[PDB]
Amino acid sequence: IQPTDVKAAAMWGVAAATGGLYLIQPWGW
Amino acid sequence: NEVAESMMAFNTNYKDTGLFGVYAVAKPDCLDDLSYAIMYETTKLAYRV
Amino acid sequence: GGIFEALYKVLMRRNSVYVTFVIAGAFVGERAVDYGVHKLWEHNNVGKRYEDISVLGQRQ
Amino acid sequence: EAEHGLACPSYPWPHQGILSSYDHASIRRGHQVYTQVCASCHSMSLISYRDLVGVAYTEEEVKAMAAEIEVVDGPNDEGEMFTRPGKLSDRFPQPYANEAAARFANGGAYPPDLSLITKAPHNGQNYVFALLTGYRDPPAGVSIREGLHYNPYFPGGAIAMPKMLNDGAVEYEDGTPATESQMGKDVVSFLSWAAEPEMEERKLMGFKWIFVLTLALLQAGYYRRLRWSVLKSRKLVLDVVN
Amino acid sequence: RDLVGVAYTEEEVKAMAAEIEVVDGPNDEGEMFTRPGKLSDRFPQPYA
Amino acid sequence: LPNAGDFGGWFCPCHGSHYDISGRIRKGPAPYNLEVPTYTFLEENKLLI
Amino acid sequence: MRNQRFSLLKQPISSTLNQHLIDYPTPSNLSYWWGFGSLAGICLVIQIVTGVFLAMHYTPHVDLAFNSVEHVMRDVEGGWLLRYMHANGASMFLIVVHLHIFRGLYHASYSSPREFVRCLGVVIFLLMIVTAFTGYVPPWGQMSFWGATVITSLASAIPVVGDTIVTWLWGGFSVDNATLNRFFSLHHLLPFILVGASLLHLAALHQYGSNNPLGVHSEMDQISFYPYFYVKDLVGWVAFAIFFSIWIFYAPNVLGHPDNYIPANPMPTPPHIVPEWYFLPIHAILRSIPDKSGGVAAIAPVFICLLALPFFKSMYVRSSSFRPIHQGIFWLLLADRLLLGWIGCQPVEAPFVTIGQIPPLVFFLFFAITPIPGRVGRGIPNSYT
Amino acid sequence: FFSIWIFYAPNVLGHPDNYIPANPMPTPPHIVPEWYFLPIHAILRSIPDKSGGVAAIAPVFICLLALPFFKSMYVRSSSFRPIHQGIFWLLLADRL
Amino acid sequence: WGATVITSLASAIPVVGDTIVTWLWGGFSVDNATLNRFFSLHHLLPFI
Amino acid sequence: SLVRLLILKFVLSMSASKDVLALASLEVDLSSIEPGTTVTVKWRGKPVF
Amino acid sequence: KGFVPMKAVTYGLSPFQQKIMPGLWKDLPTKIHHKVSENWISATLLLGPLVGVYSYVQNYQEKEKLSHRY
Amino acid sequence: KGFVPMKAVTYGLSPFQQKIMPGLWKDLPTKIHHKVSENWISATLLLGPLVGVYSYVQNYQEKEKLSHRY
Ligand SMILES: CCCCCCCCCCCCCCCCCC(=O)OC[C@H](COP(=O)(O)OCCN)OC(=O)CCCCCCCCCCCCCCCCC
Ligand code: HEC
Ligand code: HEM
Ligand code: HEM
Ligand SMILES: COC(=O)N(OC)c1ccccc1COc1ccn(-c2ccc(Cl)cc2)n1
Ligand SMILES: COC(=O)N(OC)c1ccccc1COc1ccn(-c2ccc(Cl)cc2)n1
Repeated sequence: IQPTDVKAAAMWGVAAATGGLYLIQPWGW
Repeated sequence: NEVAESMMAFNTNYKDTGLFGVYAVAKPDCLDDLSYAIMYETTKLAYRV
Repeated sequence: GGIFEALYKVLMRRNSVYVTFVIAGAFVGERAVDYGVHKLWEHNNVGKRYEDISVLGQRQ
Repeated sequence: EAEHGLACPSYPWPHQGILSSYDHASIRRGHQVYTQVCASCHSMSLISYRDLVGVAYTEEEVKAMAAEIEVVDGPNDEGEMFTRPGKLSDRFPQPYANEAAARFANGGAYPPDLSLITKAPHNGQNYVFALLTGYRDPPAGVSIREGLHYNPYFPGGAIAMPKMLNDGAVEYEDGTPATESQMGKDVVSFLSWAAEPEMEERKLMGFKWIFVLTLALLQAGYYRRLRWSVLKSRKLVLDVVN
Repeated sequence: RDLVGVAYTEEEVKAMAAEIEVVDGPNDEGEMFTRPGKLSDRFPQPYA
Repeated sequence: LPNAGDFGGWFCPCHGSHYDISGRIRKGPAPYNLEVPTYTFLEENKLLI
Repeated sequence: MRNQRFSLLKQPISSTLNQHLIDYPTPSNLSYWWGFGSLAGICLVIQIVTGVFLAMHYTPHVDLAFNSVEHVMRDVEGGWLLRYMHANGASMFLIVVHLHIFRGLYHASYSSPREFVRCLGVVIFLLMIVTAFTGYVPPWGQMSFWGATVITSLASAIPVVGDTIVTWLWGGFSVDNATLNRFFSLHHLLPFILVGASLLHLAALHQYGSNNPLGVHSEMDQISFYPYFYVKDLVGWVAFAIFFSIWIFYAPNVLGHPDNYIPANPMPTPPHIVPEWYFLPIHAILRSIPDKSGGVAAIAPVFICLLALPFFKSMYVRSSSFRPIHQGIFWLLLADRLLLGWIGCQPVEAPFVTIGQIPPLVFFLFFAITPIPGRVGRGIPNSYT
Repeated sequence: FFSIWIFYAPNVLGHPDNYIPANPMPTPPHIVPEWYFLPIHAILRSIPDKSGGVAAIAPVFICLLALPFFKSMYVRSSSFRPIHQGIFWLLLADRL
Repeated sequence: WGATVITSLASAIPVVGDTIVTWLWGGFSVDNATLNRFFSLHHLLPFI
Repeated sequence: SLVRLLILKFVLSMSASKDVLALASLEVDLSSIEPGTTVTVKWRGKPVF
Repeated sequence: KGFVPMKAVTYGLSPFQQKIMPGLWKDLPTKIHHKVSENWISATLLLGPLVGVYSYVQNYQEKEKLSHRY
Repeated sequence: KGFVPMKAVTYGLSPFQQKIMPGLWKDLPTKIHHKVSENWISATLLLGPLVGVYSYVQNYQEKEKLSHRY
């Protein structure tokens, strides 16, 4: 409801990591 | 916000089909904020109850 | 036609696999097209590369 | 009619095409025509020694080609100049000391810089080929000065450069017969690379993005005709006749 | 030319500046030479 | 800067690195020691960079 | 206001973007000729972004300027893309604006109540010409020197002051390092004036809205900008980027001159001094007068008869769809601006001295035979009835 | 006030070391910025760790950006607030 | 010696920070690549 | 992918040029001094302590 | 500023009930004949004075070239 | 946005019926005493910690200078 709001909302945190290394490959860190 | 004169939700059943919706009566300068509120709360039933 | 409901069945009913698919699908597609341009190139030009120089090692 | 020159024909160069590359064994041979026939009076001065590595020569061959020249180096602790053998970072050497000493050894005329000479005239690859292999005998009624030669492709008809590509002027290290037309074709492929050293990184990036952009054009014409279909098919009754 | 009107007359600077040799650009043979100084020249350098 | 510091070492008044002459830091935020490259003699005193 | 909140796009932080870029009412029959105005605002942003990165590697000095442009082409990562996007991108910015202007002449978009929209755009066309000319000098080749000499000396034919004008513009007695350094400072500044004059030119159109292909009062059939004219403007930004990519990757030197690859020498003259293709029509009018002070005085009536089109009145029909005679004069003026561009790259000799004197006359007979249909045409409803 | 800095004292607010041309082999004896960067230069050199020095400049611009989001204060002006008024003059003595 | 003290202060950021400073500098030190890009950004930032 | 190509091409041109990387490794000499003193000599763009 | 009082009846379908693409290659012979039998005096006014001037210049330059030859 | 309904009566004179300048040097002894007997705890909080810190530094530096002298 409100759990499914965040249980969705933290995988856009991760859709954004599939995206955050998609072009830059930030390497050393 | 006084954006209508009256509002009513309906639900009709038939042998094979049906109809589910909302009926409203309003003044011609309120139709944007009324249509936002109707569609916002019907779609919220699929997300957050 | 049954693959069309089944592919919408699983992934995009929300923004889960939408702003992640389009990113990760931008990669497999960019590597599928960079591979085909890089093999149509070395098939139109045989005998013209740098490693096809017969006297390469030997200047002296 | 001899005021702009004669018009040169069109030759099928091996790097002309939408997916065609340089012949790298012909760039290798054309650097040898340059360094033995041409570098005595012409400069390049934009090309370094490190720019041939991976194009026509190995890094070990350039570290022994560059160490055969003496290059001026900066002041020592006593405040004097000296000379040193060349390195990978150095530019191609200059035949003269300035433009004034270059006209004096050539009858007043200046021999230009050749690092961009295929881009600097119109039709610049078919012009350098047809000029070097184009020294003819003058027609009936034309006289030339002393120290000037008749080339019909030069604008004016009288050039201050003598004919320099004669048969067998270079010993090719790969068993190619060094004919006049062979050395002329090989030195233009070297000079084409020197003006445009980016042409292969450029034709490969342009095939990837014209193809990818004609897919986004098919998506955007569907997206347009889908949002406009409720308007383009609606029915309307109005009450008016004429 | 910066001392003219400050401490010296223009005739005195045209005889102060002509006592030094200044390097000038290439001739038609492509060589350097020296010339006496002018009003446009800078003060001379002691070292190289 | 040489010829100063809490030892006589390499005084750096940039943000306050007080070295010792050995090169390893005494008091300051320099996160490493100084870089150590490779060099040895030929015969006598010239050791090559 | 309302008592509690609603759609967030109707909040004060995003009202100016909502009512002018999303909900703005648009005529429903606009064609693809109404698409070249947002295309010209993308071409201006490309020139600003590409030029800011080009200026991190350029040196404005006569001993160092030609060799800084070859250093970008050869030693900077992707630097040949940064130059070819900027040199060919100034040709795309002029193709798009030239097709913009000829839309407004066919459908008579300068008419009432839209006179201030026309006059703010004649100022924009003047700032574009000065910016492209002043920026063609920084590469410092043989055509960057002998083109700045031919144009800046043309102010030496203005009466008594004249010769004090040219030596103040030059900073000396010729084109030299004082001129190359001040042409660089003005070239970073003038694109940012061009930005503020384009936002002002759009506030004048959002006071009355847009014209339409029929020319009529259109407030009874209007839709919103999003999504309808956004998705058909997006078809135009992708068809443009294909056409722009055949000029960067497959023909990057077709639209230039070879003489700008020779470093600048003030002792010899090139055999033929020709400008870029988009300055060729005003270059043929400027060389058509056999007096020089009457040549500067034929360029200023080009920008006077442009600025004085929307102030003739009696014309109630706007669109050329319903006007069969003025429609045939439009296609006969377009054939004249393409013939004046051909003449401007030819030698000054026979026969191009007669064929270059009649089209400057035909070009000025377009702006005098417009208002006479503003008199003969208003007696049509009393005759054809 | 601006004309007593152009005509009668044009070099008081600068450093003399910027009249020596740049030499990367020697270091100047004291490296000091312009007067208007001196307060953040003293916070940056106050931490004896360097990575904690960059991390003391970013909380200067975080506690500035997060002043207007504390709420319960109905009196605004320091004319009617005698205790917060004395803290204002005690912060100004600290930035100087 | 003020552009050296400040731009090297980004070399204490975790382990992408040694790639930050040599991208800001354009090389291994403050030099002509750094003076040329500091001039281009300085004409731009007053208009923002 | 088009936003991917453009942003990387603008940010990578600021990194380091091919002529800067060609001057990054070489061999130079020093002279002699007495125990406990200081003299420096240059290598690429910085000293050797 | 934007109000015209009106009276009309409109009907409309849904986007996902129609055929989006096939209305492009529908009657392309009929579509081509309509555009060129209605815009043939606007191209005779655009290309006409350009083909006729290029013919004059090429004839002028081919008679002063054959008059300079000996 | 800007309306408060109100009830008041105002009277006003003309600018060219009054004395513009002389109300500056009117009672300057009385004006000075009002400002300094009401703002003397805001200057004891601004100059106080600065005079007391400058006294500490000059005393610290005058006792490590006389301890290094032989
Ligand atoms: C106890 C606080 C904890 C510390 C502060 C938070 C952490 C510090 C990080 C700094 C950034 C602050 C971000 C907070 C901004 C939004 C906070 C906010 O909305 O406050 C709510 C306030 C009243 O809230 P109310 O409408 O009554 O409903 C709440 C009932 N549950 O209504 C509002 O204030 C919203 C209306 C004004 C907002 C307009 C924008 C103000 C600036 C916010 C952006 C932050 C600064 C970034 C720079 C902005 C410019 C680019
Ligand atoms: C005898 C010394 C000498 C030799 C060797 C030499 N050149 Fe030249 N070159 C000149 C001179 C002098 C000119 C100037 C001609 C003129 O100004 O008319 C010139 C001009 C040229 C030009 C310019 C033609 C033009 O239209 O401007 C080209 C291209 C050229 N040389 C190429 C070459 C090539 C390729 C070679 C190697 C086969 C070569 N040169 C060898 C002296 C030389
Ligand atoms: C802030 C904005 C801009 C900056 C900083 C800028 C910067 C530069 C620089 C540094 C050059 C020289 C490098 C080179 O020759 O390629 C140049 C050239 C040039 N600029 Fe710009 N530019 C800007 C905007 C524009 C605009 C808006 C236009 C056109 C309307 C324009 C037109 C040109 C042209 C035509 C050249 C000549 C390039 C050539 O032919 O080689 N510039 N610009
Ligand atoms: C930097 C250059 C320019 C920009 C960014 C620009 C921008 C725009 C935009 C976005 C529109 C609305 C969209 C459209 O109608 O296509 C418009 C309309 C218009 N513009 Fe431009 N423009 C520029 C140059 C010019 C020039 C040079 C002229 C005329 C000499 C001009 C005159 C007009 C006119 C008359 C309209 C009328 C709108 C209509 O007919 O409905 N603009 N402009
Ligand atoms: C991109 O620039 C060129 O092509 N340039 O300039 C180096 C060039 C090169 C060679 C020959 C001529 C020119 C210039 O041609 C023209 C023709 C008319 N104007 C003009 C310029 C400014 C103003 Cl206010 C008014 C009229 N300029
Ligand atoms: C006018 O400039 C000077 O006085 N400069 O710079 C050459 C100088 C000269 C000598 C020593 C130090 C500086 C710089 O001092 C400071 C202190 C803090 N910042 C700073 C700068 C940028 C950012 Cl984002 C954040 C903090 N800079």
